Amino acid sequence: RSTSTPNV
Amino acid sequence: RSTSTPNVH
Amino acid sequence: DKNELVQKAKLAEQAERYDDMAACMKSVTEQGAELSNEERNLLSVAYKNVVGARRSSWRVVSSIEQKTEGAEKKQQMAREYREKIETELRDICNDVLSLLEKFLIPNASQAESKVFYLKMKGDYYRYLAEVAAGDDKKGIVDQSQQAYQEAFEISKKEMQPTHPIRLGLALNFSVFYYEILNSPEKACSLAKTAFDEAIAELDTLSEESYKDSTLIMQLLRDNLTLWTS
Amino acid sequence: MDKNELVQKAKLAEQAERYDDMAACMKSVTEQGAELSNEERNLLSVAYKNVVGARRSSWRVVSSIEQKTEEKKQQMAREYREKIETELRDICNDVLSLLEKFLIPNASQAESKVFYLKMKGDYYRYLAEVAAGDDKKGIVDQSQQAYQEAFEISKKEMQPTHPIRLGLALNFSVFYYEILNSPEKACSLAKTAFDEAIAELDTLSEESYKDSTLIMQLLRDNLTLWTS
Ligand SMILES: [Mg+2]
Ligand SMILES: [Mg+2]
Repeated sequence: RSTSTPNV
Repeated sequence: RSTSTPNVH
Repeated sequence: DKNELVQKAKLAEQAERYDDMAACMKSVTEQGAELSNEERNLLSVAYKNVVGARRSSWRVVSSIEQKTEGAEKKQQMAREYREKIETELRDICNDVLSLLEKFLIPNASQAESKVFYLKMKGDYYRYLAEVAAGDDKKGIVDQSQQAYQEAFEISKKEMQPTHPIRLGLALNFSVFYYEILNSPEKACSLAKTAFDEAIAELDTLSEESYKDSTLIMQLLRDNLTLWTS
Repeated sequence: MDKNELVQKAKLAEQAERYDDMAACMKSVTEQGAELSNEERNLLSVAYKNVVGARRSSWRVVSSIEQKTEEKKQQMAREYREKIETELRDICNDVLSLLEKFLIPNASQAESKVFYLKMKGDYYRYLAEVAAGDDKKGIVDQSQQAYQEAFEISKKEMQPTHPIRLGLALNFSVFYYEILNSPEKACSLAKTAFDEAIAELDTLSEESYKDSTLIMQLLRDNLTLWTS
């Protein structure tokens, strides 16, 4: 499972 | 904050 | 099908969807037949998770409301939201409490089931007490006390001192004393004797509940060290 | 209620971890028509990311159970996946249509255009994670096209280390890996985005460096994961 942009 | 009985579970 | 509603509850549980989980076990309990104990535990986990999300939101916002000592606009907004959260939290507590009064307590046919459901009744009145102010509150506190006390009496008479459920009852009843009744010395002595009595009879531990007993004994002792701070 | 009251409500809800409340506030702020300030924009994104996030995560769990149960247990898992799926599409369709009606047409500068075009890419990608049928090829192409226009607009108008440009590369690379199944194009895209930013670690500013460096870290971790 790839990681996408998290919350700031 | 005191701890109460958690789920088993 | 009692067994479908129970299989969906376990599914809901794995999906972390505790409101769905709680709705399954709710209608299970309404079929009016005694819960098995895998069932009773599913009900208890569900509502503990559902009410716990509200309690935790309540504490956050209740805290913001105190840190905004006027600051009137922010405090008003925090008060409003607190009260919106309270009302979800009362609906959840009332839902559980009528399940206890209408089905679970009346149908409990064994001593361990009665202690479990009277403790649960102590618990939900305690969650209502955390959040009551004024007229309401004494009645609510009394009811919590009375449920724990009944539970506590049956469990001293029927269960071994290391039984997870008797230990959990002492843990919660002692948290009620300290947190709702502001009686720390009474909380400490309830927790200390429940711990010491379970240490005196470590031979009553069994393979399948060992872990829970040992964990609760640790929580007993951690409250005590915290309360003695 | 007035926009600024709604915003403060959204921040309470966020602090209380009540993300559906949070989304409903920010949705209704958006529906007022005004261009979103960028604190507000971020709030909308956080609310909706957490709201779909819970479904994406339940969907994945109930999907695995459904495919690992060969009885009438499968009928029950299927119905539950579907019910989860339909909530999840309702969340994406809602954001998607807020993006078409308010957010993309109001975007005045490149930065916001890339931000929302990216979001549109994302929400299409969440729908693609979950689509079967003839549905799929359309959803995917929607996603790809939103990303693509965003990508082009960021290569022309943002610096290599802009968090929003970096984030778009990260998610566009994830789209290529996870949706299109093109690991080779996903790697090349992530690797160039990491290299171009890492050569200008000067030029980061105080408001953006934590985000830009964290994204660069993820570009790399993905790179590591995809070369395995
Ligand atoms: Mg993302
Ligand atoms: Mg609890």
